[PDB]
Amino acid sequence: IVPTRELENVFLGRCKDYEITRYLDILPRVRSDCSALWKDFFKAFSFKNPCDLDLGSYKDFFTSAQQQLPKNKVMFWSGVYDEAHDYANTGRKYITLEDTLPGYMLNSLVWCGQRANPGFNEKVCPDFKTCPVQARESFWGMASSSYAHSAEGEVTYMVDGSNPKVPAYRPDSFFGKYGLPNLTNKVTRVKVIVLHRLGEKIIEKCGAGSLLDLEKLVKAKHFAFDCVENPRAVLFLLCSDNPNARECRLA
Amino acid sequence: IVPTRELENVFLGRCKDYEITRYLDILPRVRSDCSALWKDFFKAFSFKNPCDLDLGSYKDFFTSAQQQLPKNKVMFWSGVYDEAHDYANTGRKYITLEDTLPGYMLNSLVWCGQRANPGFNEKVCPDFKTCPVQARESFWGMASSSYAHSAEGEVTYMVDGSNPKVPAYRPDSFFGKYGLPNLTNKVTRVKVIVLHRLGEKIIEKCGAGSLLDLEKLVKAKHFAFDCVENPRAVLFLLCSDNPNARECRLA
Ligand SMILES: NC(=O)c1ccc[n+]([C@@H]2O[C@H](COP(=O)([O-])OP(=O)(O)OC[C@H]3O[C@@H](n4cnc5c(N)ncnc54)[C@H](O)[C@@H]3O)[C@@H](O)[C@H]2O)c1
Repeated sequence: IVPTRELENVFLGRCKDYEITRYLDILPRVRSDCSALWKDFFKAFSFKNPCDLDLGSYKDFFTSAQQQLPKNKVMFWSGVYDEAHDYANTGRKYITLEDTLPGYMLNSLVWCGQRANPGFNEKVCPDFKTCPVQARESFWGMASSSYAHSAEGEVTYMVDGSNPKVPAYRPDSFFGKYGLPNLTNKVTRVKVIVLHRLGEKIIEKCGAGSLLDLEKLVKAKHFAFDCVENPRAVLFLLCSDNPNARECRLA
Repeated sequence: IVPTRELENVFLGRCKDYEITRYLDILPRVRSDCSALWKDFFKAFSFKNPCDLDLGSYKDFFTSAQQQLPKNKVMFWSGVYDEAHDYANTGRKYITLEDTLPGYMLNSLVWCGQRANPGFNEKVCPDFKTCPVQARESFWGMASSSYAHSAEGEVTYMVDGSNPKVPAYRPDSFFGKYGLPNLTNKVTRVKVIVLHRLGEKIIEKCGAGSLLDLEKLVKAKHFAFDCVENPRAVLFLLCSDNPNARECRLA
């Protein structure tokens, strides 16, 4: 894959933008300045082969970068990037990882280490399905752990209930592996929202299949659990993009 | 009013973020680099009293910053910021001024010139109600004109149809003064979307009142014209935030 151009300039430009202007009434500022944060991010992978990473690599960066998160507002998602972010509505209804400082700075970017100066590969990065599991998941897995550990009160999890190749919930997704196990006693409830894509076969249902496995897990942690398929608020967002869909007919 | 801190760093940070990562398949890049744009911008207002700006002050800045705009996707909005940006969908369905480079860079920011070094005031700015209209409007007014001038094909205009105190179309709004007067013959049609807020009394309707004045003005510019109230796709977006409103009942 093609690495992000001007990585340091982009990281630093997003960081300063976020610091001064973004999520001011939703998330707290971090103590560390943008240059300290860059130093922690870069040392996680620089001057190393591109797959020489593990879950501990970005430890200092995520420590510096972590924010206290709004109680009852944390959301996770798997398989539903646009619908989850459209619904969270840039922190107004829920926070996603990608609205927090480390998530916002690195969202959509591509980078990797190399041993030779300048310590990072400006030409090519591995498909990363290519590196071993602990390396491929080093950055977003630590991102997910740290974010989960900071969640408080009700947490929401949006999943795709219409994908015949990928269960709504799986033990090895970033949420499965780094989210749920890292929810603490500050969390009171996991609220699942199952998306049923308009015009598509329903594959997964609350109370059955992988959602029942998730339910059992949630309860084993002593959180409450609820699950809803296409709640009206989410259904109308879907309809907005597909207003003639059968599901959208009004009275 | 307190000005944005670290204005230069914010502007440049936003400009680098946008250049490398934002609207990449939706809007073109600008030839000027971020440093050159900052110089143009700073030059427009600095070492002048804030009440001495006019519609020419940022002319050179907008000249450098102006992107060619995708045919048929240009949208104007009045009194409906959140609804218009949610519907426009960060450039995917429509472009707004706030998705373009200069609008993105200065959106929400607050700044002012001053006569002493360093030529701008980093700590306090005058409420703009104290200055002449042409100075209050010098930046966003030139922004809207430049943006209007670049529009081609069908343009869309989203208006509030449910304010008893503020007509859907006013000659003295930004669209009235800087948007419509500045549409060229590359524009073929103005399409009006009238927003009726859920649970509010309907004030304005297509073909009547200020909307008929606007219809007549558009036609006298030889643009085609159409007008809709709460088109399904827009209504569904409203409904997502108020699913239990009467207007949102499903079949
Ligand atoms: N913003 C990001 O780039 C990003 C990346 C990973 C994880 N996360 C966080 O963790 C959760 C999403 O991750 P998840 O695994 O639960 O859901 P998911 O399966 O939707 O994965 C999210 C990202 O990981 C990649 N991915 C997913 N399946 C893949 C596959 N089998 N092969 C190769 N790449 C694949 C995709 O690029 C996708 O953008 C969210 O809460 C999110 O905040 C975010």
